[PDB]
Amino acid sequence: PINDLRSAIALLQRHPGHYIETDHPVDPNAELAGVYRHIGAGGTVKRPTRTGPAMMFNSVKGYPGSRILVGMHASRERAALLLGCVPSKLAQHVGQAVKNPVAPVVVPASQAPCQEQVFYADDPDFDLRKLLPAPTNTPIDAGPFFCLGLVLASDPEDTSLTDVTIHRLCVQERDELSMFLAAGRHIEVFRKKAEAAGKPLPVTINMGLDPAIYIGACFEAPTTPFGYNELGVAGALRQQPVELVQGVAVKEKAIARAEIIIEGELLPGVRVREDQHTNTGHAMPEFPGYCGEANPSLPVIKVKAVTMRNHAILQTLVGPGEEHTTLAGLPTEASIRNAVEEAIPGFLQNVYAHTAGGGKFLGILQVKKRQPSDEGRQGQAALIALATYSELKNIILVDEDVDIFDSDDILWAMTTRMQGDVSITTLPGIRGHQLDPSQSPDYSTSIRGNGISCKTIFDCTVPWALKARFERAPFMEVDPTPWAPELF
Amino acid sequence: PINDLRSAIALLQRHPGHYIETDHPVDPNAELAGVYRHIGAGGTVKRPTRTGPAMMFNSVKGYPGSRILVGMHASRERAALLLGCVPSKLAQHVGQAVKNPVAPVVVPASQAPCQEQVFYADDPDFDLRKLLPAPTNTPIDAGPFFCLGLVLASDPEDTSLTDVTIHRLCVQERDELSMFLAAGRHIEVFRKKAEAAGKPLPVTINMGLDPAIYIGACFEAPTTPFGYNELGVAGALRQQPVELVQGVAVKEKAIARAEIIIEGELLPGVRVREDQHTNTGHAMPEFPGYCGEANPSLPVIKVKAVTMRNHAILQTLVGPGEEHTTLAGLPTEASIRNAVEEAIPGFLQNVYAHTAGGGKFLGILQVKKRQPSDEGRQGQAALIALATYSELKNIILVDEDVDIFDSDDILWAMTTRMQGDVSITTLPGIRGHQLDPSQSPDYSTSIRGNGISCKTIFDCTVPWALKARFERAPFMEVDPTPWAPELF
Ligand SMILES: Cc1cc2c3c(c1C)C(C)(C)CC=[N+]3c1c([nH]c(=O)[nH]c1=O)N2C[C@H](O)[C@H](O)[C@H](O)COP(=O)(O)O
Ligand SMILES: Cc1cc2c3c(c1C)C(C)(C)CC=[N+]3c1c([nH]c(=O)[nH]c1=O)N2C[C@H](O)[C@H](O)[C@H](O)COP(=O)(O)O
Ligand SMILES: [Mn+2]
Ligand SMILES: [Mn+2]
Ligand code: NA
Ligand code: NA
Repeated sequence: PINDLRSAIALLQRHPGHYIETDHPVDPNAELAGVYRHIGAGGTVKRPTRTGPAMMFNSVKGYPGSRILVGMHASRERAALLLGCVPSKLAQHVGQAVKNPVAPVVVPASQAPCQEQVFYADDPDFDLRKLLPAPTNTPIDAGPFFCLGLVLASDPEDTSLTDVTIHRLCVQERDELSMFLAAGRHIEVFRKKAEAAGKPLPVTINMGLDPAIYIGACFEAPTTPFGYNELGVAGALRQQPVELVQGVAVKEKAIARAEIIIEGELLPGVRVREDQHTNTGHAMPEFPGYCGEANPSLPVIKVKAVTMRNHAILQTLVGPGEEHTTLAGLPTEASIRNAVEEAIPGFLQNVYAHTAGGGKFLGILQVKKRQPSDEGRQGQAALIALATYSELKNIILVDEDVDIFDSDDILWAMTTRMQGDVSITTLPGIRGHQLDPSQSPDYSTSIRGNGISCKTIFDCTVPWALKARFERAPFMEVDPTPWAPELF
Repeated sequence: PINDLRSAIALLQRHPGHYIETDHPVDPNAELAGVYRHIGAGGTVKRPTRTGPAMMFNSVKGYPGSRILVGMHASRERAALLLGCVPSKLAQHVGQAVKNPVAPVVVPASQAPCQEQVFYADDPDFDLRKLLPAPTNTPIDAGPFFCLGLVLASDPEDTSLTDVTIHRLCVQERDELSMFLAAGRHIEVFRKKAEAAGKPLPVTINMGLDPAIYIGACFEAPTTPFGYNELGVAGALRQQPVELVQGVAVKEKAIARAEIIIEGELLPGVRVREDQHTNTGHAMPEFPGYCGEANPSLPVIKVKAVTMRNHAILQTLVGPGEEHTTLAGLPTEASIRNAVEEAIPGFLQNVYAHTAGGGKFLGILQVKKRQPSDEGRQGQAALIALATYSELKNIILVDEDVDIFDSDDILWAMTTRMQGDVSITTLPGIRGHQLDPSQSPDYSTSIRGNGISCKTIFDCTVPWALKARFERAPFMEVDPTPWAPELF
């Protein structure tokens, strides 16, 4: 029974290949991410790279007693194990959880291991940059980063409305972090409201969590509208409410069984340049695989306290690579699957938020045409996907005999089940995502501004009338195990 | 306080222009529809036609004491009057209704005006064809029709789940009607379960109702999925549970305040050709404005009793014209508005399921670009509309300074705010609707079968960067009343 990060690690150690440790000292500045690039980053990371074990660095140069874990979610197979289902059924499993959330509950401090140690920021010797290692991804990052900082915040007009979101946080001072909030983010709604009143917004930053919590948090509207506390998704995944705890220094709740907690306040009026201390002009790598530019004006979090377990693990990521694919892609699949199943019951067999799009840009939809009237519904399913997840860019439609998690098999369907002047539909001028650098007026005259795209639907499903001609060569059903037991 | 059809009529008489009566004899065979075609049929009806008053024919040739009402819903303004809001806010008023239904409530027979007269079909002289004047729309109809028959059935395995749907009913014998159910209709799921067990399914047909009941019943999935009693959308429009009565001859409930009830059972194994007595080859006019073909195999309702008020009004429609536009269009609008508001809050201003598409084929979306990032979201709204209502064919996008209910102003936006090689996106091969005769491989080589279409998005919104050049010419704001008092 997993209810925190260390019960999750215990599970991975029962499945060898999924978790390793090392005691060889590593520099959290750039070197750590450089090592894991070769070992488990995966995703859109610059080659050479691969998926591998989640990796724990026990010896962190400059931070004795600290230990850093990366890659916990950097594998679809690892994610399915931690959630307790088969990887091919994640879309259905996560889809049902978001439809039936279990609300979190408050517990006293006695059942909050996150509060075994309390460090107040008003101590003259407190220094966030000395207390926790904040690893960087590239040598040209804006500064030390926390990349799995699950921020928890509430509406200042109604404290029953809580939202939880991962945002990148750069360590700027002994007691300040910069926080990037994209436009339209739900916590940003809370922040703009507090700043409009000239008041700070209390926040907790929760790091080192049950993988169900990180995954469950990464939903967006309309699947989780404004007001939907995404912690309910984790509660449904575990059939156990997430436990919240009162922070020690801010008027906001914290995740009781987290490893590390930073309590702080979003200051009104204050803005800071993300790379003020390095002037690299860059923030950190983004999920499409390119380096993001430093943000010139970010709100800052004034740290009030840091609150940890004993021998606490600092969990972060590298790439963000395959870890981002899992965190964003599983909700993307769940959101799409729920929408298509509601509109066209029984039609959609599966969906893959492909790692080549970081779990956001590329959707592979697996459909099964059961009757003549299903012809023409494959394009409807693509439209539903595009309408459900506006940050999608391209859709590839395939039949139930194509393995959507095998990119070779996807390209096969694009080769023998596609005619370029028949099967490709382009939709110009649709708002997409700022971090796709090809979504620029410089790339296409049909793009009026940054983050607008042509979106393309590749229909690689066999036309209904031709299905008897496109049967894949049938090989005899055998159990191969007796001829090579070692390989099974 | 409107609880039924007579109270609804009473309100219309307080608004001159919306209700008229005639004592000049009329033949319910073809001639009645021929007259109302000129008076208020509207919609896709072949010109000359118009919207006008709801019309009560008090002298029905061959049926003394009967009186036929048509056109009750054949006007958006009249529907707005009957529901108590302004016509521009029906999309929002009905949208909030479907998302807050109020379940119906059972009532004893002493409070059921529908049962003031009872005619059991086991009487030797009972003849449905002499008892009620079921009018025909065209001389080539399959036979006499009831076109506002709200059929009420339930799951034979779960009595708790009840569905209500308008279906065209053709009087075939003295105690029999045929009923057409399209593929995947929700009541068809109940009948197929009944027929597969060799059991009849008891049903009640409710005619002459509060307009709120007819309108709220015409929703479709995924807005009102399978298992959603459409009764209660009416309950939300009236803030009043509609009242039910236990049937006098079948194990099913009827709407207590209806004008006429027909109690019957869908018979297992039996099928009839819809035009068996006419051999015209046609059923009746469909909502796109063409003649539907006679269905060769339809289930049969065996009438067990007919139950009606004193001086019962037979309510039906003609065209189906604008009456269908209202019944189908306002659920269409509510569904699209709810979906876009969930996905892009504040962006969509209004939506019109245009009468030229019968309330189903043509969607006019009125958006307001508020900021640079709203450029590219107009196409996203169009995708959401097409994903939400799969029977849509075309989308026209316009700004908030275009009156989407004025077809001249729509064509204006298509003339000065569109370039043909920029603003038009075509999506070939998407399933649409069988009753669009242009959705045929004979019309286009990209159409693989009947009811598949190219779907087209006309972006007639001003590009964000150009909005200052497209301001409509402003006139001094005056009160014109003193210069033309009689014109109000
Ligand atoms: C998984 C993930 C999501 C990040 C993210 C990261 C990851 C790993 C980082 C740490 C690698 C770097 C950037 N992140 C940010 C972010 N959203 C945002 O506004 N600012 C961010 O800095 N997101 C996206 C955000 O978490 C998702 O879009 C949420 O679904 C938004 O939820 P909301 O609707 O509640 O606001
Ligand atoms: C408003 C309206 C809807 C008709 C209709 C008519 C009208 C006036 C008529 C009476 C003029 C002619 C045909 N009707 C039929 C029809 N659907 C159907 O399956 N058979 C029909 O005969 N419909 C469509 C159907 O009622 C709607 O699509 C419902 O939303 C379906 O509801 P459901 O999902 O619960 O089955
Ligand atoms: Mn949210
Ligand atoms: Mn229904
Ligand atoms: Na969130
Ligand atoms: Na229905």
